[PDB]
Amino acid sequence: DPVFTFGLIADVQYADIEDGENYLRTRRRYYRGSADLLRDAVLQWRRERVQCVVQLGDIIDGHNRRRDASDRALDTVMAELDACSVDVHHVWGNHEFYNFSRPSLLSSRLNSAQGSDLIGDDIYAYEFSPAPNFRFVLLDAYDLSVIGREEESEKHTHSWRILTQHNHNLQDLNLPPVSVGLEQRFVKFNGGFSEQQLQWLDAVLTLSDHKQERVLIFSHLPVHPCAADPICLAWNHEAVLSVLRSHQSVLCFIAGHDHDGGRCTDSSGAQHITLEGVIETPPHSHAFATAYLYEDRMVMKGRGRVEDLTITYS
Ligand SMILES: [Zn+2]
Ligand SMILES: [Zn+2]
Ligand SMILES: [Zn+2]
Ligand SMILES: [Zn+2]
Repeated sequence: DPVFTFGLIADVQYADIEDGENYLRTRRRYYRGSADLLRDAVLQWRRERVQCVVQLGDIIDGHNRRRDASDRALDTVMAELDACSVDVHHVWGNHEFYNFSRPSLLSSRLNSAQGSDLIGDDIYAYEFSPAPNFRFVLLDAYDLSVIGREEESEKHTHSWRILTQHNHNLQDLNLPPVSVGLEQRFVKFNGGFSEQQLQWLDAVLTLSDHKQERVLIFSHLPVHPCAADPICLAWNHEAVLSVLRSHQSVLCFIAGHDHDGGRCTDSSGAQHITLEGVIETPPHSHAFATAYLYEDRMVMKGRGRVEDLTITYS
């Protein structure tokens, strides 16, 4: 009998445009079909009587900005999610920032923050307890970024210095500085977590340790190299791992961004899960899950491209 049950989905990236491809032309992007997959996920979550949904970001594509349709695209996906009739928690990813400024995002339906939060500090991160002995933490992986901060701000300048110290492709910072190894991550479509944000995460986890809570952490960007392609990792992913490895309360770290997905268990026992992306899923397939938190284990039931997973608690 589960303590708590929630839906999970990543990288819907809806747009009312014809199918496209990724840069390397190795994956197709099913922009319109994403809304059909989202509608079906919602139907399934309704049957399951889920208590909330967490969506891992890139809910609408940056192409919407280029066709001046950002608001109508967001309306479309919000209408599908509203049909579920439960709280939806929204992680902000790179495509959110391509479409909207932070003040716009804060005033929008994508602000699910309303535990503790960092909104007053201009960081979109928050934590709450959905059920006894469990805690959810949503992180802002574009806290340090050039795409999610205002030109001339302290944080944008800091982020630009970090990015361009590692990536000399000033003419197109979406191109990685190398083709092999972890330095690929230093691209404009990624970001990192500020010292302020990490100090807060570390504090949340210390308190969770002492309360014997199990903590689930959600981020648009993955942080463990075993769980995602290096080009998809947070800029300071190792700083995050160092925090997680310090705390037995960490149950799992769940991310989107790498549409291929990935998963692994850290040497600490913490599970990293990178959800397969809806946008690169064809209509004959699927990509979403429902997670069940029991007193002794978490079971994730995946559909289509997402495989099931069970985490037995330490
Ligand atoms: Zn994406
Ligand atoms: Zn820094
Ligand atoms: Zn550096
Ligand atoms: Zn992304």
